[PDB]
Amino acid sequence: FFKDYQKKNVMRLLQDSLEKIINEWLKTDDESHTKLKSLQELSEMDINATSFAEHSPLPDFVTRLWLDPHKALDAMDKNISKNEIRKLIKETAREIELVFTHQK
Amino acid sequence: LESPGFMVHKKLKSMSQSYGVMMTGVPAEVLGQMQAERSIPSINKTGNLKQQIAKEVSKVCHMMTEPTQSCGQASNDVCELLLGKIEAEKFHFTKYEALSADGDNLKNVLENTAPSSTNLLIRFEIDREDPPIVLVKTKNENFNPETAVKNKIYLLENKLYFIDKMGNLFNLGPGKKKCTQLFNAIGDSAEYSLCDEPEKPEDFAISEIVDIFNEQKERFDFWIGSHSFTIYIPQTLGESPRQFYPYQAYFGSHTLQDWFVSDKDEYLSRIGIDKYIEKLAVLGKTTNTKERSDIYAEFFSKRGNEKRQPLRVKFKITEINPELALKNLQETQEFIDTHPGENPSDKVENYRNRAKLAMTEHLESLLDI
Ligand SMILES: [Pr+3]
Ligand SMILES: [Pr+3]
Ligand SMILES: [Pr+3]
Ligand SMILES: [Pr+3]
Repeated sequence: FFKDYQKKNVMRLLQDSLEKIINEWLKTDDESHTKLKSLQELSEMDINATSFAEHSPLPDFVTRLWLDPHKALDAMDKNISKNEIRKLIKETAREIELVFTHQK
Repeated sequence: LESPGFMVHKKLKSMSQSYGVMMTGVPAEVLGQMQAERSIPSINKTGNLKQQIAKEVSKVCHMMTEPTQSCGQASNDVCELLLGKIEAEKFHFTKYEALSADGDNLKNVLENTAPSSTNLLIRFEIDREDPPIVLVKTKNENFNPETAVKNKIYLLENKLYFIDKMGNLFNLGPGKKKCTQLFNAIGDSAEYSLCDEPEKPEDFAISEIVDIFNEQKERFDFWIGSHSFTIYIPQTLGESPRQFYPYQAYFGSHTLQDWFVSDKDEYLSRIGIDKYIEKLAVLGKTTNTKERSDIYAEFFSKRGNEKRQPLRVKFKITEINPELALKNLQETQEFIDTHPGENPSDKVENYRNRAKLAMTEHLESLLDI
């Protein structure tokens, strides 16, 4: 029981940290919605994609977490897969932006 | 002699009161590393880094005891612990039932249970409605319904529109004669409030628009998730009376730990289960704001933000296996007891010091030290 419960709460704390960091970063978007449009692209990103565009607006943590999640957070257990991290990044990005633009 | 279903509340309350955030299962190393991540945007790396790293690490210090836990995480931890992963998943997808005005449904369904061989976990969501605050007076020549700000009422000369937060345009009904009566009745300020005894024809024009809106509240959905909590009614021994225990955190007010430390769980239990459902129903029925704030504070506030717009109560219920729940809590205390410490406070201090070392090291690896 405990490992599944711990993985859940570890994944939840990550999502919470993603939401807080992305939101602080979204609070300083211009009137051209550059950062928000970047966030929209991220929620549709191919999960096999192993490379971001060179001058990507995305926050450093998000892209580091996507590329090598176990180097980004070297205390995270191996039972969290790179695919699971990446699915979470897209589901968080999709939820934040829809909330940010007030559809939820 | 105490029933196993009751030992579940005992262990759960005892573990949360003693260990707090450690009960999530999160390794201290994971938690410090993360805190470093949500604190590294605030670090200007053209300034002094060891300045800011030590400052940031120290700011997260005086926050650990601060209420930064949400009601959903506490409610989720409780369901997960008493149900295990599989049944908490199915419980998470179970549909909420709306409480009756007098709580007849929840009252009655509890009566269909043997209080000596059944152990109920009840999870509640409280929803507030968020109607528009602002009435905007504008002309047709200045109003594109796609451009306009959302969650507002817009008074035109020939229409009276409501634009919800999603984008859907709504015609509130007043004919084109009525709209000009209101337009010429209201002043030149760009915005106006839909919440504040009228005296000026401006105030009557605003109050009737509030009325014209409120008679068609049916057509909309302003409701947002407001608060979450759980209730546990374990088994009783023989002729013992039934007892319930509420569990909750409240972001900004208290943690699940604080809730237990203050024994508010035990305070609310003594008012009995049925009298609780009753005051819970009035919260969903009342239109008096002082009464709605009286109950809401008594039920869901710290032991030691006026609820103006209505609240509604919904619930879903399930049965606990106390053997499973104790086994789940055992595995959790096994994790807790891997932290060096003579006593619980000593083990919490080890968690914090261990986490602070991970937050500091993760800050240093990211800022080239
Ligand atoms: Pr697209
Ligand atoms: Pr699309
Ligand atoms: Pr010691
Ligand atoms: Pr000590």
